[PDB]
Amino acid sequence: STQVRGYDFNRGVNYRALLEAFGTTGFQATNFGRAVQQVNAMIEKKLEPLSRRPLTSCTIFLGYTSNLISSGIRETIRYLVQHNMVDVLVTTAGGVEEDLIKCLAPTYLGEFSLRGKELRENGINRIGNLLVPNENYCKFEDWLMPILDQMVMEQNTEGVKWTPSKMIARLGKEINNPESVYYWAQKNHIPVFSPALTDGSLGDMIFFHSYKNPGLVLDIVEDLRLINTQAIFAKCTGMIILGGGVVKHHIANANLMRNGADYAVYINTAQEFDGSDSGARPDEAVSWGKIRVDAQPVKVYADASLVFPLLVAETFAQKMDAFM
Amino acid sequence: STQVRGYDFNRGVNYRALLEAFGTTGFQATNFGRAVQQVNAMIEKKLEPLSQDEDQHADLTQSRRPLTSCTIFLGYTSNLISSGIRETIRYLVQHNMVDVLVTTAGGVEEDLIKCLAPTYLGEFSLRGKELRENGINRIGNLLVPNENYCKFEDWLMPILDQMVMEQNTEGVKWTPSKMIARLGKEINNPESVYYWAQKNHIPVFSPALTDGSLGDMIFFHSYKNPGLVLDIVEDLRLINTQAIFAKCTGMIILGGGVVKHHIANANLMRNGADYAVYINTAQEFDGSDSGARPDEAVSWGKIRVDAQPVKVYADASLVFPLLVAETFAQKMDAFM
Amino acid sequence: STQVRGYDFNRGVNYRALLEAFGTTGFQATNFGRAVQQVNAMIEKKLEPLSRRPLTSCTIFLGYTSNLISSGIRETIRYLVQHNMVDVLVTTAGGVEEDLIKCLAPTYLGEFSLRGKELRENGINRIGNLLVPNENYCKFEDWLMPILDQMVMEQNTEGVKWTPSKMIARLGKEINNPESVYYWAQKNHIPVFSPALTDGSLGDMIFFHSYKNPGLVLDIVEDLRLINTQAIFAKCTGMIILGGGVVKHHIANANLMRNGADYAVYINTAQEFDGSDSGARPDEAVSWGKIRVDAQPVKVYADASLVFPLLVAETFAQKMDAFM
Amino acid sequence: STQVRGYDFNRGVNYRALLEAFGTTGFQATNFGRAVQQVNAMIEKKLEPLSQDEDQHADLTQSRRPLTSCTIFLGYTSNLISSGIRETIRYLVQHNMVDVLVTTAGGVEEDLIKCLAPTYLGEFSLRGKELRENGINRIGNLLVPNENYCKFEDWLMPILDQMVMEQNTEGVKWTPSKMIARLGKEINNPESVYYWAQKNHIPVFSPALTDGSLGDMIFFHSYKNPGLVLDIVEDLRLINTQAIFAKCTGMIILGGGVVKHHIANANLMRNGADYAVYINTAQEFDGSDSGARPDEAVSWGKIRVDAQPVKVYADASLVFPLLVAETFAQKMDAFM
Ligand SMILES: NC(=O)c1ccc[n+]([C@@H]2O[C@H](COP(=O)([O-])OP(=O)(O)OC[C@H]3O[C@@H](n4cnc5c(N)ncnc54)[C@H](O)[C@@H]3O)[C@@H](O)[C@H]2O)c1
Ligand SMILES: NC(=O)c1ccc[n+]([C@@H]2O[C@H](COP(=O)([O-])OP(=O)(O)OC[C@H]3O[C@@H](n4cnc5c(N)ncnc54)[C@H](O)[C@@H]3O)[C@@H](O)[C@H]2O)c1
Ligand SMILES: NC(=O)c1ccc[n+]([C@@H]2O[C@H](COP(=O)([O-])OP(=O)(O)OC[C@H]3O[C@@H](n4cnc5c(N)ncnc54)[C@H](O)[C@@H]3O)[C@@H](O)[C@H]2O)c1
Ligand SMILES: NC(=O)c1ccc[n+]([C@@H]2O[C@H](COP(=O)([O-])OP(=O)(O)OC[C@H]3O[C@@H](n4cnc5c(N)ncnc54)[C@H](O)[C@@H]3O)[C@@H](O)[C@H]2O)c1
Ligand SMILES: NCCCCCCCNC(N)N
Ligand SMILES: NCCCCCCCNC(N)N
Ligand SMILES: NCCCCCCCNC(N)N
Ligand SMILES: NCCCCCCCNC(N)N
Repeated sequence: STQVRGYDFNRGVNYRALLEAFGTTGFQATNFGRAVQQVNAMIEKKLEPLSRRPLTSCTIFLGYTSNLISSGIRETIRYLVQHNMVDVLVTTAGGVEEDLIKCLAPTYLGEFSLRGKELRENGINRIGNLLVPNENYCKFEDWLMPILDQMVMEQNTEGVKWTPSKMIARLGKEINNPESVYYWAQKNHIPVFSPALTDGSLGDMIFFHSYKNPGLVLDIVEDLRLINTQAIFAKCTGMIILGGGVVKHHIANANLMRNGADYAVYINTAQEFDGSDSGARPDEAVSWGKIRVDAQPVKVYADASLVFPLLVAETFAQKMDAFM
Repeated sequence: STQVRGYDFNRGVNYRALLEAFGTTGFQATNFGRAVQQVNAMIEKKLEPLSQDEDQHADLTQSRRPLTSCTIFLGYTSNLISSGIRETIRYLVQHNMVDVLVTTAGGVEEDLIKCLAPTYLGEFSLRGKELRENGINRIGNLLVPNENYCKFEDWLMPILDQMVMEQNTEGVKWTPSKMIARLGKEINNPESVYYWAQKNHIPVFSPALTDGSLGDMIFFHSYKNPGLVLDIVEDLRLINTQAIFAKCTGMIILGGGVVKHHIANANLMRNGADYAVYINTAQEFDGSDSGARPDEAVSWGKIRVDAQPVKVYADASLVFPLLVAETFAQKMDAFM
Repeated sequence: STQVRGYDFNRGVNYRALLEAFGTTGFQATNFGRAVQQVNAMIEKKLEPLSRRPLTSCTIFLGYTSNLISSGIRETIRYLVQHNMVDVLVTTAGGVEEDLIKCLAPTYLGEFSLRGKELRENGINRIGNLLVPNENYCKFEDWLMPILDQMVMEQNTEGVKWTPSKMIARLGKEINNPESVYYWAQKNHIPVFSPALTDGSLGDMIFFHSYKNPGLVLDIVEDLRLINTQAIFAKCTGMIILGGGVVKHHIANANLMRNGADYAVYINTAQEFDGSDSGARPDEAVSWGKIRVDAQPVKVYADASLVFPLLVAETFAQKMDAFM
Repeated sequence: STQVRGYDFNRGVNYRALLEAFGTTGFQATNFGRAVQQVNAMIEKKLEPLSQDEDQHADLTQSRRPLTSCTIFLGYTSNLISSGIRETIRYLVQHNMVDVLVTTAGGVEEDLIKCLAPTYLGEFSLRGKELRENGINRIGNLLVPNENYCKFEDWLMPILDQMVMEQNTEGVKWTPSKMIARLGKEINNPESVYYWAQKNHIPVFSPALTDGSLGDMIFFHSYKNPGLVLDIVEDLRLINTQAIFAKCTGMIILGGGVVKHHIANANLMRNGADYAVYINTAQEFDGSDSGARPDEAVSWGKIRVDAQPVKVYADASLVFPLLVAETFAQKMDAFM
């Protein structure tokens, strides 16, 4: 029986102690504490001694919505991928393309209230309280077109059967920049799944390109086999899912194929009342077999832009020595 | 300047008057009233004849669906097909009231499965362990027996066999929309959304069609009968061309995610939708595309600067049937 | 085992049938259906044959946040009070004052996005997507001051011991206008509780008045006795609570005094994750004894401006004959 | 123009740098960074000396609390005292870092009760029937035993007897703030927020003080010892005068409801606060005062037009300790 107690600033400011105190603070602070414990359990299982990716004792799936790549959480995710701390990525199309675009031009801070008419008149696109100039996408187009030319050529003459994961690996290799999530993912043989890869600017570009160079095919069937087999052949699995939608369901349903994940942490701002998959508590997933009945899953109800860097500080970044 | 005033029940339960009074009630009631006006504007435009010039341009797609003065995109999250909103959507599709559907994979498969076995009412709080032990799957406060998916497997597997054979011997290049049309034709049931969609030449887009039970089945099927391809590139061309060659467009988007962005992004290709109504429970603060206001879409060119879009912040299970009652259902005579 | 099924518009548009179909539609539509059933159960219990208010077989407490009086839900609430359909009102201070102010000057439709600087420069105050001109409050001041003079005089010479409920009764009598909730409440001997009655424009006015005419006392202790005894001596109780905060807790805690309400319907947009009383599910209230263990309470997760008029249409307005 | 960039953990776990990087991370991380800046602006102003002219005007209240160049109002919902945020608030009050407190009744009583018995961790999903049967009360994912309130009754009843006697024999005119000061003096415990508040002459306002357990006790007490009066009118004068005679004001408001409006409305009386930070989980769509953006308050004159207020959309149990770490705790030396 753990008593409720907050951090006492009469101690001064020890940030480690402050973060530790979340566990006994209550409400979502307590859930954050539980999430730290669950992610540390995944890491410790992964470090136990026992696709071209070599198996470890715990396969960790990391999912995140596209806007988190628009955000500075791009840097957090890149760090985990760079150091081979997770095994599978799932993100929607924006989450792919904006990582690449950020190697060409930056995204800027703005405000949620900025009016669309005036932004559009000035060639600026709004993402929440962020701003992306039109020119960023012009640079993306210039960079991407010759790559898409090569991909079509390789498909039609070298027998390459493109899927989203294979395209994402290629784009990461091409961007050739260590600030990029997907550069690191391909270097470290971490596959990235994104079944609706056409839903975004990369889609726009594929679309425009296809009238100059028809023929590109992106198959989603083989990518389903690939993600599901990552779960089926795992010794243990953990799911860390930031946001909802496709990224959440796709990871959770892959884990249904092994009769459920062993560990699970959700950080999202959705709620159950609307019947949404996004908003479903981890315990809904237990009814399906996506999370094992004996698992102790955790959801933090919060914006991941606040919570994820703190979670990484207290988990993966603490075990940096073991990952090298 | 409009004064705030709610419906006065001293007048009795005059339902039409009650619904009209939402417009002057405030908060989301007022946004509902605005949504009714915006959808009625789409419908009024749709029923306007095409001039010679407009007909020429609108006829530049290869689809055999007859031309109207307003191409209406209807998007909905999968859970809304789990819900009774399935019946609302089916009605609109049955009577050619909308032109393009976008839904995620659950929103395809569960329409088909509901022709085989029903979904039941439950409660949000039911615990997963006991449900799993009794072979019941939870969708919010709804319940789907394991047996529903067994029936789906039995129905679907022979269709998947035919699809692979048609691919390999007849050169069929499958995409999600083509598969959804075929599944609708196969289910052959007037209670099905997708039966009516294919019958009425209304394309359905679902670029992550593998994300659900239909995916499970494709996956298992592929080990006995390998090589089925679902191309998403051709389907991107198809949805975007629906927007590009429209005289006007309206978007009616229930929920967020892929369904919302995919429709809105198609409309960027024509420099923006003329009309838009969002009904969703998302909020902007998290930076989500789901929670972005219509005015964010204006910055991108997905909604015209001159448009007067509306978002209703509510569960669509409450709002959508009311919206349809006051809009499409009022003009049903024109659609027959 | 009830099957999920929505209203079939091939029937045409029968609004009664459409509303009935919410029950089998799922998510919050199903909760709305359950709410209709629970409120009808309250009404039917109230109509069973057995403070100056005569007891009925079910005492119904109606609570609502202040903004719902800013809204057109003012008209919905007024109707119920006018016809003696509920027994006790609880609202916060705005919910009192704006009912009175609306008899003097209207509130207007606006938009949530309107900027504060320009509104303030034009003498307009924003309430969500509503607008209240400064002049409305000038009219309120002119109307209220001579009443406050009388109240002080009655306190100091006729021994009147003012409380929020007594003040609200008096203001209702004074406004003398059948569009007013509180005019009807006092006419029908329905008490109104508002322990923080100073938190709003009526507060501002009491504050300004007190420097011209010092002495007014508003006691909250006697009003606690009054509300709690409404619950203690009831044969049965029902709670209908629109929104959260003081209005929700105050009604629910009164019902703790009788060991719990027999029926309960919440309609609010709050969520549990933040630990808020506003967001607590009805089942939290069961742990306290505020709702009986054998009750079947219902929460609808929605804006009451949408849901409440529909609920009244299917419940109280259907039994209009029995209430006359 | 500031570029979006998150903290790079290749630099190691440098916590100060990690927290500073929230400002360029986007969404609510950026709003957190803005809140840190806004609170530090309040603190910097507070530590600025009062000029002769400013001192004269600021000294026009009867309170004996020493004058500062920025009067800081701290508001919090009751549940935040149920939580460990009680410790965060106590620290600020202990060291005279804020000037006026506003909380609802739970936020008073539970601070006192925590000196008598602890609150425990639980879970949101725990069912009410079984909790009730075991004499346990649920607050979100926290748990309070029945016995805690028995202990509160035993402690409080003799104090209520003294208060009634002082009213009737010494002419004491009780208000919520005066009662809260007395209860703080009586609890006589350095872990208590209200012990420190009364010691440091920080008034606490709670106009619905009867809405909770303290109310329960007053109610039961009144049948044995009738006639206790709690006047809310005098307390309105007292809070509003704190704003009217301030050189500058800042508002730090955790959660919504009475606590938020009461602080903001007091600041309308001086034509608006100079600085404001809201941390709450409410949204604007429902028309709620709780969910109104800071810019709504600008229309009323509760926040100055020239102010740059900030709302962080998050559970304060996560955000507030981080905010304090980066603001008040950094300047602790100046407050001693
Ligand atoms: N930058 C972009 O957002 C962007 C760019 C191009 C394309 N798109 C397209 O939009 C579509 C929908 O985007 P999506 O599926 O990535 O998610 P989304 O933005 O629709 O979010 C889905 C849900 O995830 C949760 N969520 C979102 N942001 C969160 C946060 N910061 N913290 C916690 N929870 C959060 C919310 O509850 C939200 O409703 C995708 O197909 C995507 O490719 C997005
Ligand atoms: N029945 C199912 O929900 C189901 C079944 C199988 C697969 N899936 C898969 O789950 C994935 C995610 O589902 P999704 O993208 O359809 O949406 P989702 O359920 O994740 O919801 C996305 C957002 O839409 C909004 N929303 C959801 N329900 C709403 C309602 N009733 N009213 C208003 N707004 C609402 C919410 O803000 C939510 O965060 C999809 O790829 C889908 O195929 C879902
Ligand atoms: N018009 C006004 O709102 C107004 C005017 C003057 C004073 N005030 C003061 O503001 C203070 C706080 O206001 P409050 O306590 O009345 O409530 P609030 O507006 O703080 O709302 C509390 C909670 O109730 C729920 N809620 C609000 N509106 C809702 C809706 N339309 N549908 C469903 N749920 C809803 C929300 O979850 C919200 O967080 C009060 O003391 C009041 O006197 C308000
Ligand atoms: N422990 C308790 O909660 C408790 C105990 C006894 C009595 N009560 C009574 O309940 C009534 C209502 O409580 P209240 O007015 O203190 O607020 P509340 O709990 O009703 O919350 C009001 C709004 O504040 C916001 N909020 C709540 N918790 C938050 C968090 N952790 N972070 C960010 N925002 C948050 C939410 O939007 C919420 O709707 C009061 O009169 C109080 O005395 C409460
Ligand atoms: N193998 C298919 C799994 C489908 C799970 C769908 C869960 C949807 N849950 C909500 N919409 N709440
Ligand atoms: N043509 C590409 C359009 C991409 C739009 C992405 C908008 C994302 N908005 C958020 N608030 N996430
Ligand atoms: N008789 C006093 C009852 C106090 C109940 C407080 C309940 C608070 N619940 C949350 N904050 N979730
Ligand atoms: N001096 C009286 C101020 C009253 C302000 C009320 C603002 C209510 N705002 C909402 N969004 N409810």
